[PDB]
Amino acid sequence: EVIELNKATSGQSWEVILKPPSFDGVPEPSLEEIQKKLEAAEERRKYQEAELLKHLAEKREHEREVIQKAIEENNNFIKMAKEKLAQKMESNKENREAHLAAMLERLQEKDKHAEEVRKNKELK
Amino acid sequence: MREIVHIQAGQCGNQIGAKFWEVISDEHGIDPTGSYHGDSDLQLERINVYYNEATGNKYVPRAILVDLEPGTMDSVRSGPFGQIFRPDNFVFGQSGAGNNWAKGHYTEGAELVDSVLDVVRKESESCDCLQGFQLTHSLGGGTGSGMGTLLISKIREEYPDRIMNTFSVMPSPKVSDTVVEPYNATLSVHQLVENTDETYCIDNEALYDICFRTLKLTTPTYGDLNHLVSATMSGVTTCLRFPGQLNADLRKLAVNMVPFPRLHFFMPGFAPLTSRLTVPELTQQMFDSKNMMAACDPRHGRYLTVAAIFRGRMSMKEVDEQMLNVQNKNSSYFVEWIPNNVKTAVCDIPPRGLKMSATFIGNSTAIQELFKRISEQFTAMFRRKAFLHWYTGEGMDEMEFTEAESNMNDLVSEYQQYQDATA
Amino acid sequence: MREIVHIQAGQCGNQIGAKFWEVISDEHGIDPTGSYHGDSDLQLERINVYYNEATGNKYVPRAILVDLEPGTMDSVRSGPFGQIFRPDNFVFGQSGAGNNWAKGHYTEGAELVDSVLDVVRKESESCDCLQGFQLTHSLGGGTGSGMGTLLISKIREEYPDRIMNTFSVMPSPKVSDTVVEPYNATLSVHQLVENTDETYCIDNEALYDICFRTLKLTTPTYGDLNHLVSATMSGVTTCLRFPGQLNADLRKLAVNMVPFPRLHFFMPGFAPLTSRGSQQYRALTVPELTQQMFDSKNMMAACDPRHGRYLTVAAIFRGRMSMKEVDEQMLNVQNKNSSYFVEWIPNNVKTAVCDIPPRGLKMSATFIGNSTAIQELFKRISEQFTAMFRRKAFLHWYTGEGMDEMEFTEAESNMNDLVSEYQQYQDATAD
Amino acid sequence: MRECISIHVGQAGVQIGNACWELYCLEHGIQPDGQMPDDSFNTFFSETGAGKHVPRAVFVDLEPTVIDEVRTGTYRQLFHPEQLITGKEDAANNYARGHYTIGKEIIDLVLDRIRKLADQCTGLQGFLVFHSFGGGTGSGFTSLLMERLSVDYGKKSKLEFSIYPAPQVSTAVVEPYNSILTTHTTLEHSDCAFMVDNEAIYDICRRNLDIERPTYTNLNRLISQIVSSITASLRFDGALNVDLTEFQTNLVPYPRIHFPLATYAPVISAEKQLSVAEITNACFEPANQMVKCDPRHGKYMACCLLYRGDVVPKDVNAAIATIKTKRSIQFVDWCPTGFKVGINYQPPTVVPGGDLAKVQRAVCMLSNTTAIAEAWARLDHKFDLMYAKRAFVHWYVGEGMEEGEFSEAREDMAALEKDYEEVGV
Amino acid sequence: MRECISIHVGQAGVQIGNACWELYCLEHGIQPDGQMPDDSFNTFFSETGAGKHVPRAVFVDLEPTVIDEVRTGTYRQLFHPEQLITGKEDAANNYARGHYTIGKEIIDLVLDRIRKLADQCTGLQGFLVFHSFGGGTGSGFTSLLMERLSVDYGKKSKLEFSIYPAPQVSTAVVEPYNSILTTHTTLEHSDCAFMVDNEAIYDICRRNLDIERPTYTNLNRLISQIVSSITASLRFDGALNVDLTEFQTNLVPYPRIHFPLATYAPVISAEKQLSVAEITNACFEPANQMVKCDPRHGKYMACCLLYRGDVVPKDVNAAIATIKTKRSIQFVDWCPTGFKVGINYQPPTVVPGGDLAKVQRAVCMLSNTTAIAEAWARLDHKFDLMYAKRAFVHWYVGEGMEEGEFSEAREDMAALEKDYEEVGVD
Ligand SMILES: Nc1nc2c(ncn2[C@@H]2O[C@H](COP(=O)(O)OP(=O)(O)OP(=O)(O)O)[C@@H](O)[C@H]2O)c(=O)[nH]1
Ligand SMILES: Nc1nc2c(ncn2[C@@H]2O[C@H](COP(=O)(O)OP(=O)(O)OP(=O)(O)O)[C@@H](O)[C@H]2O)c(=O)[nH]1
Ligand SMILES: Nc1nc2c(ncn2[C@@H]2O[C@H](COP(=O)(O)OP(=O)(O)OP(=O)(O)O)[C@@H](O)[C@H]2O)c(=O)[nH]1
Ligand SMILES: COc1ccc2c(c1)NC(=O)CN2c1nc(N2CCOCC2)nc2c1CCC2
Ligand SMILES: COc1ccc2c(c1)NC(=O)CN2c1nc(N2CCOCC2)nc2c1CCC2
Ligand SMILES: Nc1nc2c(ncn2[C@@H]2O[C@H](COP(=O)(O)OP(=O)(O)O)[C@@H](O)[C@H]2O)c(=O)[nH]1
Ligand SMILES: [Mg+2]
Repeated sequence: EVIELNKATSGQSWEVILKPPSFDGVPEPSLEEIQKKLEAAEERRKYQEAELLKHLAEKREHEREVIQKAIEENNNFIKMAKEKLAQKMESNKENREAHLAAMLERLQEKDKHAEEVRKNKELK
Repeated sequence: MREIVHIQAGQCGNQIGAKFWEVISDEHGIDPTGSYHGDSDLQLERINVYYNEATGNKYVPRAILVDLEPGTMDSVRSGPFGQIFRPDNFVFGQSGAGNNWAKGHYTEGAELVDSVLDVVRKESESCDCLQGFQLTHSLGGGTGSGMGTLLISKIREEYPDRIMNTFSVMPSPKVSDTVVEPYNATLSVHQLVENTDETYCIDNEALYDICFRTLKLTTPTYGDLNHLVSATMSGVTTCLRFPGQLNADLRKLAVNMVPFPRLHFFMPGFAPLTSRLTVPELTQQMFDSKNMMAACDPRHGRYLTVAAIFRGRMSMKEVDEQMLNVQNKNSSYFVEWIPNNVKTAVCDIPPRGLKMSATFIGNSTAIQELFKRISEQFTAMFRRKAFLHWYTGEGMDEMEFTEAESNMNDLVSEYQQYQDATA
Repeated sequence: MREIVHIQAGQCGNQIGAKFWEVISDEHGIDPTGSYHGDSDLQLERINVYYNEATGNKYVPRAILVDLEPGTMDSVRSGPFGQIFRPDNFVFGQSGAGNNWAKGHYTEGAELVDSVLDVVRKESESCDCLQGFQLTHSLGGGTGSGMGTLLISKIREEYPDRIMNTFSVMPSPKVSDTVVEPYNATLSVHQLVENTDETYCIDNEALYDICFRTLKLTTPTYGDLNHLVSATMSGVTTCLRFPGQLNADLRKLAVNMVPFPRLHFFMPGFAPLTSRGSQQYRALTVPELTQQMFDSKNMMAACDPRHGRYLTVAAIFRGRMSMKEVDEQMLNVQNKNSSYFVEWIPNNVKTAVCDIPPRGLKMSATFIGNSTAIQELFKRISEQFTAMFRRKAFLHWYTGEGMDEMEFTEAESNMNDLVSEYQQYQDATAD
Repeated sequence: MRECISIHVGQAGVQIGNACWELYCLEHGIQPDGQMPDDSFNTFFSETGAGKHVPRAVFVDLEPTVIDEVRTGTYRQLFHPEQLITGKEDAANNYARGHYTIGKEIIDLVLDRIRKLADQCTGLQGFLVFHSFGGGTGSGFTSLLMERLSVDYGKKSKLEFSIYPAPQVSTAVVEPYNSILTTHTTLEHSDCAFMVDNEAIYDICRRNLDIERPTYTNLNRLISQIVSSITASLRFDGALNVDLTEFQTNLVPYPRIHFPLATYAPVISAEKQLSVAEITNACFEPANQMVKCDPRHGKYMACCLLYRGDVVPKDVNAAIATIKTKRSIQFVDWCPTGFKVGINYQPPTVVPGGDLAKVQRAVCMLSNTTAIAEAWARLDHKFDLMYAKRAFVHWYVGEGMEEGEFSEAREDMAALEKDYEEVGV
Repeated sequence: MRECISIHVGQAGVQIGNACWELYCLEHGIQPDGQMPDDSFNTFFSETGAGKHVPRAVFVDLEPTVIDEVRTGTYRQLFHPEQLITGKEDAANNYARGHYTIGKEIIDLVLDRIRKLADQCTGLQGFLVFHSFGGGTGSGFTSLLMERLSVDYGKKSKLEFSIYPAPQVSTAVVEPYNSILTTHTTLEHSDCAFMVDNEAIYDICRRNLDIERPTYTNLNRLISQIVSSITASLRFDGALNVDLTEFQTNLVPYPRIHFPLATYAPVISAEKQLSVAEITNACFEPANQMVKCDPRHGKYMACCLLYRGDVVPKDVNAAIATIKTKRSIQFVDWCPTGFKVGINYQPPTVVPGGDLAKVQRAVCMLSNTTAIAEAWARLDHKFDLMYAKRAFVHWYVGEGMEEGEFSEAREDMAALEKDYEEVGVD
């Protein structure tokens, strides 16, 4: 079965039917919704970028804490070297003056004994 | 996305960085005075990726040269192409890092890092469209390792939407310069896991073995090693620098090579190996452990993704034939849950002195071997706390050490996890 | 550490002290008028240790001459170098102490000692860097022993941080018949144990024995004995007086020689032994000189060094000779005689070599030893003390001047304690 | 008039547009300067006051090197700068970047340029949208654009020419992701979508043209011939498919099942005349389809034969009678078994100097077969392999896409698969 | 930039200073008045406007005689007078006098002079302190000095060159006391101490140099070469350079374990060319050790090799690769790599009229080996022999020290000996 459809200046068309159909008949986002979905993805982008930058700023502050900790270790080294050096030097000074004073106290006791010997002589 | 800003830090970073600029200046026809004297315009169509155009017909590398010690940069100024670099792009401190990661990363590096970022920021603002950053450094020393990763961190905070790419040289006892390399490398690997997008693992262990075993160089020097590094760095950047049907850039590389963010450590490979060749054999070097610049055997794991670049005049049909035949005969070394995971480019311009070459960028689960080898050296030192006091004295807690090794052993396990994954 | 202030007290003190000054003046090129007529700058590099520089490019001994007996210093002025001493440094009393320690120490000596301190202070205050004091004296008489030890303790009071050094002549019945000498020596030794840092024990017993037995002198005089004393004094002070590789001084000697404060009595030795004013026909060899370190015949204290152990030794060799050969002989006398050196003071022998030999000899050797054998000298004194003290013989000579018996008992105990602690360390083990 | 506006999105859409507009100019006599010595060509070309004829077209590509192919090409004087939309960074092979990050930044500018073209039409039919499935821009931006065109042009027809990925020429591992994402989002917004399988085109160039390794130019030249056959009756006074609406009438009985199979013949090498019966037979050979699939595994819903050149109705009906005799062409129950035939007398045209030979007659068959669902099944499978491990998903989420959009898009493709099956039994 | 200040304490410290600073002038072409007809000699020499180059150095001694020879000798115009500091009395071989009694009278003057040298540095690396263990000043005054440097300069690097005592040349019996006392008090204040054994240097001078009875001048000129090799990295611009902090980082695995052993080769009689390999092998022979000990008895924890002269990096690599294969050279479990390599290209310089031959290449090795503990054991044993009887302790107590300091020093040395045992276990 040939059924012509149309003819025009630059062509023609027809329909060739080789068997009719077995069954008769055929069996059985707004602008705002789009814009809200694009803006939602944008906020998720920005939230992620903000989370990355916050982790990097957390590492900036750890680096500051590391650098400060080294400065505190240095200052405490200085502070404890200085207190121990002064403690040593004072204990040594005291000890040495005490040895010297004992040595002079003994010689002076000999000196008192000499006056007692000289007294004993005139007494007899 | 056109311009890359290149940074080279520390002794190793500046030595291989210099050789890189030498090699690609030759390829792009740039002499040490910055004048173009080449034969073709393929050499200039993408030259702005790496070079700024000066006034007097000149091309200056977009390169920033960093060190805590002036010695090595004075040596590059005196090197062959020393005069091609912008004089104000040398940024060097005076006191050095002491082979100590904590010095480069905290106290000493912090004092120089804002001088570097000002030069970085001046190079970035004169870019029409900034693709990202490319850093060369070692992980075993003090400046490249500690200050390089501090630099990466600060650049990420200021350019969080740009790609960060490193060429990172791994230490090996076979060619060491300091006894604390295992500490320095493990503290750096932890930083790269978190803060880089793509890292090419350049393994001194493997460079040494290539020189000693295939090249018959019974005593390799850094010159021999750096000739392999420069050949590799020229190969992997081919598609960035020369016009081809692949409009390759640093973000597209990451998108297609990195299935999971932490797994961004690539095994580079090169054929043929040379000291100072048919298409089918070139394609097979992809599984030749002797051709890997990371001391890992690709047949010990599985390729997640692979990029291959062929250079020289050769049949693009014969290349695609042999690539597919390598992929099929070796099917058990590619993961089956990433279909079509090998992509090939061919570029007609061969490297200097070679007629045909191949370069592979592989994301293989066998890279866990490199990291396991560092982990074992770290653990042997750290369990006795050998040399620890030079790091605690810089203010570091011991906990930073255990956290960095835990993270590295986690990376190892994650690579293992995807090596055993089935479809 | 430069200047030493020298003091000589009593007869023995002034006679050995005068000989010392004649001998070293000749070694340093100084004539009896204080003028330098020597031919080597080495003689002048350390001349200040013992001499002051005066007006007419003269050199005056830094020397204080003391005696309770007025005649002895008229003998010094009469002596060969009597004109060299500063006239104002002679300090003279009117009556000797009659071999009575208490006279020297407590009565007549005490009335003269402020005059001595006048002179001591002026020599000391003029020193740029005062090392300390050396006293020559005998222990058996009254002035040198009694006033001498009084002087020591009074000087110590004003100069407590300087070194106090003596040349102390120990009495012997072979040389003096004076019966109370063991009393005087024992009272003096008590003072020296407490108040000196270094004492050279010069033993009249040993000097007589050398003169009689080795020099074949049938009747030795003090001139014969003092020849051995002056040779020894020159030898031991060699390293104070000449530029050497070691910058020796009195404090460094004490620090290295005295391991316990009370054990500071040194046994001096000398080789070769010679008679006074006698040509020497042939010199001695280095291993010859080295052997006399253990030769009891060469010791100035009547002790056999083989009867004990050396705590520390200092040896000075004088003349032109190999310092390699000297070092080899000194090592080998130590190796073969290891049983006479305490094991628990490592490296306790130190040697020096001075190329200038003493007048009359081409080579010479002087030994300064801290030996536990020195206890034989104090035992000998202590036995003689007791034999008298048990009878209280002559004690009224001393109580008549105000002393008490208990001061005798105390000094005898202190000296017998000194003997015990020499014995303690002679028997101590490293294990 | 029945104006159609062409929109080319991403590198594939732009480069195929170049090839199409060059072919249209050759077919209609339009010189590269825009001058020209049947008025239906005004549906595709406007005219300026200088007498220049201007493609009714917009090109969108965020990489300026591609758009520079337009503004410095042989036909560069045809286009006005307001038709070429470019940017700085492309979508980096990432549908989410093209759809959400880039698309939110450029969509208003793009609709503004389209609005300028539409204001010049007195009877706008609708839009022809050329784009890739696999590119991040072709997939991600196109889908945003189709949603917005459905809003701003509710009653206008929208046809697509979609480049279906082939690993041989593909440059991205994530193209299966982008294909499913953009098919999901675009499905309810397109009326008729002609898929072009890069692998099918590649094989026709190798076999019929004796090219060892076809270029994009090879592929685009052959694609331009198919597009031309499909649009020939819009640009000339033809008789079949004379307006965009007639495409849905003649080929799309079910709106979701709107993916016709194109088959084209003859493809002859210039280096080397077939009859109506031969070229008609070639329409029923799977080696000549634009999508790889086996129609023996399906049932037809509609079938149109579009002849060009020296074709006589007597020869056509004779050819068709011979086919029904020797072959079994299975239509669904509810559709008549048969063909709509059109002849366009305008001769097929090739680019001078190219690899396609000029023939006297050619034909394009457009058929709506359930077999084309195989192409979706291949795509769905690769998607499943990667998505089960969530491989590469973090690049999409990093651009603000929600993971669950993967799942939703994949369910829709399963529903599309079940629709194709239920229609086909 | 990168200045290092040198401090020379006591006779040994001062005389070694003479040999080093003389050698530095020859190496850099500085004449004895400071004038000279690579800029990094500035780390050791400041410069006046007159072009006079002045050592960044202090010489200190408690008596004046040794420093008087500097003040009147060849280089009397090299130093400013204020850099040459002397008192009147020395410490009489007594640590307690060097540290308290005598040392307290001059310590502020010394710190004032050092503070003035520091004010002239724009990047002070640290201090190099030269002294003997055995002298009263070298031991007692250095301990006081180190403690005061910690107060004034905090953790600023302090390294030592220390003469370990030898009976042959010594002239004091209490040297084992002074040694342990200064080691105990200095331990926590010093980052790294390079010990030199006078006996080893004595023996090398007899064997290699044909000198019957080596003098201090023989010993000091040999010691100068070692010191020069170590500081050459700081004073010249060479291929591989090693600065103060790199020395510490690579040689010192634990703060107390900071006593590297030096070895120098070649030592060749001037009256008599060795290759890179041969001179490297020589550094592992026990005869050429600058401290008497046997490294085969112990384990290496770090090797630092400092090459000077005609030496290319390839040959060092091949030399060190041979070393790594010798089983008789044993490294600890916990040290995956122990080699640090410096190469400076200026050959070694020798003083004319000296006994050392001119050579075209040389190497100095600093190794941290558990075998050093033998030298500590030898010292501690001599200390115990005397201390068990309290021999000579009264001289220290007399100057104010307590006996508690002696046992506290000796028990710190026992802990030190046990630390060396522990770091050598597997
Ligand atoms: N070796 C030696 N011994 C002497 C000399 N003169 C006296 N002695 C000894 O010294 C002791 C007597 O002491 P003296 O020095 O004479 O007495 P003093 O210090 O002058 O005290 P006085 O009792 O006041 O005369 C006896 O042991 C004598 O042998 C001498 O010149 N040489
Ligand atoms: N037939 C044909 N296919 C093409 C052409 N160019 C690219 N393709 C294919 O289209 C897919 C890539 O998509 P494109 O449109 O080029 O990419 P894009 O979206 O513009 O680029 P990005 O924004 O970087 O992702 C791959 O399957 C390519 O093989 C072309 O000119 N012709
Ligand atoms: N190598 C070398 N060693 C020396 C030198 N001078 C002394 N010694 C050694 O140093 C130790 C003696 O310490 P000294 O340095 O002389 O004494 P000091 O620091 O001056 O202290 P006092 O003089 O006691 O105040 C002994 O072991 C000597 O062998 C020297 O010039 N060179
Ligand atoms: C697994 O699938 C892929 C793997 C890699 C890529 C792509 C897909 N696609 C792309 O566009 C990018 N890309 C590639 N990039 C690059 N470079 C760009 C980044 O700097 C270094 C050089 N070189 C090459 C390729 C493929 C061939 C060589
Ligand atoms: C056992 O150990 C030692 C022993 C002795 C000394 C030393 C160490 N060290 C020293 O510096 C001092 N010293 C010596 N002093 C002295 N006199 C100084 C005091 O007046 C007399 C001369 N003479 C000598 C030496 C050694 C050679 C002769
Ligand atoms: N491949 C190669 N490795 C090097 C080079 N220079 C140093 N290295 C390695 O770098 C590490 C030491 O780091 P280095 O750069 O010298 O230290 P930094 O200057 O503190 O960064 C060790 O693993 C060396 O083997 C070089 O030129 N080439
Ligand atoms: Mg001294």
